[PDB]
Amino acid sequence: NELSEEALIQILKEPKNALTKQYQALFNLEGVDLEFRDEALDAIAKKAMARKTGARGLRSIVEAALLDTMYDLPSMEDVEKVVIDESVIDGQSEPLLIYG
Amino acid sequence: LPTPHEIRNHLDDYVIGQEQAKKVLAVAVYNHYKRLRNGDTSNGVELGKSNILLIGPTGSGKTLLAETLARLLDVPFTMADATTLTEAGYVGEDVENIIQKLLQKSDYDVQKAQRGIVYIDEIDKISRKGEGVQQALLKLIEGTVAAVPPQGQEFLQVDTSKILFICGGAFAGLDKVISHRVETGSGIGFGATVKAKSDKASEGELLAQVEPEDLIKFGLIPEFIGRLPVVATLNELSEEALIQILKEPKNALTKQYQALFNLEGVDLEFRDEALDAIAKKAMARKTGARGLRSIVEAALLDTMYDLPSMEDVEKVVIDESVIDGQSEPLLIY
Amino acid sequence: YNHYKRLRNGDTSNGVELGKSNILLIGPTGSGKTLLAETLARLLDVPFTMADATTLTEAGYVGEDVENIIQKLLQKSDYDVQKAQRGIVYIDEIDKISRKSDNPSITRDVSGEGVQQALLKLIEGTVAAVPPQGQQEFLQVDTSKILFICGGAFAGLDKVI
Amino acid sequence: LTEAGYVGEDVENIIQKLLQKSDYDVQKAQRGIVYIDEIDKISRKSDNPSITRDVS
Amino acid sequence: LTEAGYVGEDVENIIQKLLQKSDYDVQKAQRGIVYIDEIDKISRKSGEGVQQALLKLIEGTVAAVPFLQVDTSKILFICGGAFAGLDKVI
Amino acid sequence: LVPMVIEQTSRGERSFDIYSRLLKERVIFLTGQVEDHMANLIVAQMLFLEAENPEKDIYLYINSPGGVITAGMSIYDTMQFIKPDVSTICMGQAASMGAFLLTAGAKGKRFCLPNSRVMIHQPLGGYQGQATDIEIHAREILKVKGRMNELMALHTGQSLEQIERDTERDRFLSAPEAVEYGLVDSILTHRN
Amino acid sequence: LVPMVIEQTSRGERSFDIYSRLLKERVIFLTGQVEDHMANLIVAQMLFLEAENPEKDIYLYINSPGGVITAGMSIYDTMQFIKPDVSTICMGQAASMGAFLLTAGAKGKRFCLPNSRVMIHQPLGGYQGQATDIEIHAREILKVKGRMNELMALHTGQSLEQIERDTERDRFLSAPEAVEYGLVDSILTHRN
Ligand SMILES: Nc1ncnc2c1ncn2[C@@H]1O[C@H](COP(=O)(O)OP(=O)(O)O)[C@@H](O)[C@H]1O
Ligand SMILES: Nc1ncnc2c1ncn2[C@@H]1O[C@H](COP(=O)(O)OP(=O)(O)O)[C@@H](O)[C@H]1O
Ligand SMILES: [Mg+2]
Repeated sequence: NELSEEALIQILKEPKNALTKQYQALFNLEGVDLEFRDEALDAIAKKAMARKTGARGLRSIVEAALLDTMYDLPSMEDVEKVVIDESVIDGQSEPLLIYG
Repeated sequence: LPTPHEIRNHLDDYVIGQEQAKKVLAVAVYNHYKRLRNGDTSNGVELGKSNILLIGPTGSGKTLLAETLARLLDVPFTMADATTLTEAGYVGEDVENIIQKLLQKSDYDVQKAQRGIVYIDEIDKISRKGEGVQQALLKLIEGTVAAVPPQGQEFLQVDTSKILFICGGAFAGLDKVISHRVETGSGIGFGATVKAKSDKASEGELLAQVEPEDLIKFGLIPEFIGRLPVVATLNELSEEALIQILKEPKNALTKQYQALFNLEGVDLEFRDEALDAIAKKAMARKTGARGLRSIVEAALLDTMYDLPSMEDVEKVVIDESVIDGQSEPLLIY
Repeated sequence: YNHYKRLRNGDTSNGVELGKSNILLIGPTGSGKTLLAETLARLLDVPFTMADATTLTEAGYVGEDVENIIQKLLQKSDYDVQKAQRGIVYIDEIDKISRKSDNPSITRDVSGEGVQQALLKLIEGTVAAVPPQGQQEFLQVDTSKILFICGGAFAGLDKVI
Repeated sequence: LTEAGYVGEDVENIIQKLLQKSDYDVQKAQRGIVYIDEIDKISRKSDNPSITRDVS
Repeated sequence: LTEAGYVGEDVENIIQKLLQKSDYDVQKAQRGIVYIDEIDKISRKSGEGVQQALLKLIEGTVAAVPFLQVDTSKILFICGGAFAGLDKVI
Repeated sequence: LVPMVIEQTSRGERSFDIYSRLLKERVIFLTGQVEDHMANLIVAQMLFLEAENPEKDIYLYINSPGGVITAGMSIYDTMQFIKPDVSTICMGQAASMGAFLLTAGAKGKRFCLPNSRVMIHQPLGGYQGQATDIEIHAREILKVKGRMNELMALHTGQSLEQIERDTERDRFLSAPEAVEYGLVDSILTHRN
Repeated sequence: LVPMVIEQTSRGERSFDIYSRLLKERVIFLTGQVEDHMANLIVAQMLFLEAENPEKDIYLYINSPGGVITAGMSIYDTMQFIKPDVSTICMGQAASMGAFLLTAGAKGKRFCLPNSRVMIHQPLGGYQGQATDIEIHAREILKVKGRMNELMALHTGQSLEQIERDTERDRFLSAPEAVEYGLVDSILTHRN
């Protein structure tokens, strides 16, 4: 059966090798812990469904939304957490960098 | 490994412009190699690849940009074309030929081959009404176990799930597709916007806003688009951009000739006015950055052919008329 | 589960031959057909391999042959015929070999109908001659107890139904 | 099966298999039986023009 | 010369024969020119692979016999040919 | 005879008519006498363009000496009914019916070429029969005249009395004059 | 009928009609009486060519005995509006309307065949009705005549007074005479 918005949301976190988990480990190497809000994943599914990209589109959507986020972290230390919000997907907002 | 800034700094040294594209590759390469080195991932998760997609007109520095990444690292690099590839059971070749050139370049080393990178050019021109080549190439992406003969007899097979695939091509007409989606669909008419000024930023700006739906209209199979999550856009070299290419790049065209000229105690002053004419000629013939070498070569061949004929030469001065061919650079003594 | 029982019962300790049943995964493109095959290989105790139908072609042509599928299986089984004769295979893009609106058969669809004809004896079971490695020996591998899964998108099949 | 001189399997391969069942005994193999399944597939494509040799 | 992997002809004999005429001296050997004639006959439009086979020794290669593995960074590989069909391509 | 054109696209080659090719660009041509048959063709094109993309403006080129009023109103209502803005451009001439449709375009999108004639006049009609029937048709034509004058005033911005006085008899207005009168918004003389 | 021709290109062999084939090379034919229907056809072709390549000149072959002034003005406005230069070539003959469009081409790109004939005359019209409405039409034709003469003088380069004197009655100009009068820039006799 074709995947729906609800299915995409589950596939984003439920799978052991989910897209969200893969990025979390990538950020863990640098030391920062990445967290994905429930609303953020919900908007991700809506964008993928609109573009007809499906599950494969999830990786492209996250890549563009986190490109700038991971472009400074390797050389920008002192960060401890990077919260992701629905607005971040649209591009209006920016990652809520946390220091500690 | 070097941070994205370090990679970008190296790119800026050998590349002028395409700041947005450089950021994508800097992050992409950093993540791709980071995943390879950290195969364990500190958990049971199996990190997946993020193939890259480059969109830009001819002579946009795509090959040079990709070459810089390979040259920076100590891994192999290979190039290929999509027009040569065909379907199975036809006179044309198959996608497997791409892996054939990767093993040879990698010295038949599985470890060194996996860390390597491969580039594809002319990704377009094989869209719907043709589709078979995409299906054949769709297997290589996402992972395969293709086998190649050794010592070119265990037929060493290299996995294609850890190799980065960078697809580049010159999409002709994609700007119009994006225009309708991102602007008014006026096309022909008194109230339309005809591209008569040769705007060099319109295409770059429009292409930067490309979306998957635009690629679908172009003819690209949705599955193929999905295999390439990362997308980068490159703008066409404008008049001002070409001028910088002659002096700003580390191994610039002028620097190469200046080094050869100063080797014999002869200065080579490239007049700023002559540089614009050189760039203008390239745009006139649409030869791109590649034509730059030929333009300067001819202008310097006569000058460098007589310079050693006489002694005491102190300096040379290239001028506007020299590029046109109606004058010779005055020699100092 | 049924395949393991057949393998454990390979000695035919009964009055039947325990024939096999092949699966045909017809799912919409992007639903995870390939994922179900890769994930299945992480817990399989028998050799498993994947293949593409677009590369396959009828015998005697430049394209790939159907017997090449078994060649990949031997590598996973350490080139053991005994272990390779009880493995699993997952054919992909099986919807591309379908006749391209050429039922009259004006020309032989080596990439289409021709592939199906060669696979008829492979799915049911036939002693195929696989290359020694990859023609002097032509190793004989029996595909009577090998399961063959076929996955495709079948774009447009909804209209027919 | 395919015509001689091509990558495809040759017709003579059928006798080779028969010999294996007879322990490579020419006298025994000269009196056996042979079955050729899917004979309808090698049927010539009458509609197809007689331009390209139908090796298959 | 044949394509990479072929056993009909040796593709590395060009770097080897050069040293023979250079009295097996690295300095003398890495000072001349190596003219590879008829390069267009193998150029594409199997032939394409030959170009890559030659590229193995054109740059970044150490292959010589007294195995001496002498570099070829200085050897000038002047490839010549008639390029039948280049006029119409241009 | 209409010449054929080819549209080169990455997907493939395609052939179109001279008018069909411009239709894809949201351009509609209004030429010749206005009638129900030609009017329906224009209405169908407007409906088709709205379905394809209801957020893009539609360009309508008007060059006709006028025609039936019912056929013309069928187009005027369609322009207002569909949410996309219908830009009107006058080429050659724009008579009563043509001028009415020219000024019916979205505000700020009504254009006219430098050398173009615009004529506005009261509706023309006629009926023969019994005196009772004459009154019915006479009153109906008068109502149409008043209704059209009201619409002209709304689009042009002129007063009702001014429109009636100017529309009593044929009034030819040049492109510059049409701007002041409000029939059009600007004049397109060259492409910038 | 219209013969069909085959064009060789990278994609393959494509069938084109004689007129459509020449349209690809930016060649437009203006034959027969000038009317709204044929005028719009030429306008559509000019706009189509502008979008395809706004930097390449457009060639317009004029062979007509005249026609409606409004229909011809639509072509004139389009020629001046589009950025690409329009080259006008006179074949056979060029009457008042045809001559006006012939001289409306880009300065220096107007040509005429050696045996072509060019004739220029004042606008022709007429109206039947009351004395008040006829005065309106009688006054409008004069405005068109004045505007037509002004444009003719601007393109030809001669004084407005001279154009009026020569345009009062039919005046036939040969290919060489048209050059001196300013209606054409040069004469094409052979391909070099
Ligand atoms: N920014 C640049 N600086 C120097 N050279 C460049 C630049 N961009 C392109 N080139 C030249 O162009 C060639 C590669 O072009 P390529 O990337 O293949 O263009 P495309 O990918 O658009 O066909 C190189 O030989 C290089 O010298
Ligand atoms: N039902 C699903 N559950 C989890 N992931 C899925 C699912 N369907 C598709 N995917 C995603 O799609 C990618 C592989 O797609 P693939 O299986 O090749 O598509 P198809 O089934 O059309 O061949 C994987 O990265 C996977 O995360
Ligand atoms: Mg799949």
